[PDB]
Formats: sequence, structure tokens, C-alpha cells
Amino acid sequence: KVFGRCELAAAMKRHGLDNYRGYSLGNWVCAAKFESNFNTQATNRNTDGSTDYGILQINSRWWCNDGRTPGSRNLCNIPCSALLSSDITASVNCAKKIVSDGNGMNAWVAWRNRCKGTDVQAWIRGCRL
Ligand SMILES: [Cl-]
Ligand SMILES: [Cl-]
Ligand code: NA
Ligand SMILES: [Tb+3]
Ligand SMILES: [Tb+3]
Repeated sequence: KVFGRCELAAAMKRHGLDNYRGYSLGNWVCAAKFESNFNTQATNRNTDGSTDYGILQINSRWWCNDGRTPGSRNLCNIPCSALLSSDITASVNCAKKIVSDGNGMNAWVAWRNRCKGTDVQAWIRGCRL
């Protein structure tokens, strides 16, 4: 599923991401925009053989099991395919674990390079929230 901007903002708010670990909602919408272009089915293969999955491009080396990432951990206790669902619950719950790791949202390269330090509130302006 390809989310609309405000549709995704409302779903993330319902699942408790607004101000989670201090990151306002616009940070999460901005991250999803540049990680996946709002597409729950996005996948991207990395040079180390791991793959990034879903709207927040969660990585199979640490967070989910895809059966082909040797020596990988499954810290979110989910098959990576669950992160491609039109229902974002699994992605949100796993993202909450990731952002609680030491580096916060710096774990997402696109957030660090394209959202951090910008007017991220613009990503939710005009939305009925
Ligand atoms: Cl915001
Ligand atoms: Cl933080
Ligand atoms: Na794994
Ligand atoms: Tb530690
Ligand atoms: Tb440690």
C-alpha cells in the first residue's frame, strides 16, 4: 500500500509515535517519505547481504528474520514479510524498539541526512490530526 501523507500521519499517531522518545510526528512522516516513499512494500538489498523492509526500511541483520541473512538477530521477533503489510502495526512496534537503541532516529540514514534539523512539522501541516 502507498500511503497518503496525512493518512500515514494519522495512523502513526494512533499507534503512539507522536513524541515517542521525544520525536515529534513530523520526524516519523519525514523518515517514511525518504526511506520508502510511503510504500509499505519497499525493499532494498544491502552489500552485507541484509535487506531493508517496509515503510521504515527495517533491516534484517538485527530486527527481523528473512531466512537469508546469516548470523542475523531477530530482535523484533517477526518475519520481515510482516513489515510489508498494509497494516503498519508491526513496523511501528519494531520502530519503537529501534529508536530506543542508543542512537535514536539516527538509525535511519534518510532521517539523519534529509529530516534532521529541517522544519519537520511541515510534513504534517494541513492534516486533520
Ligand atoms: Cl512535527
Ligand atoms: Cl534520542
Ligand atoms: Na534475522
Ligand atoms: Tb548499550
Ligand atoms: Tb551494549
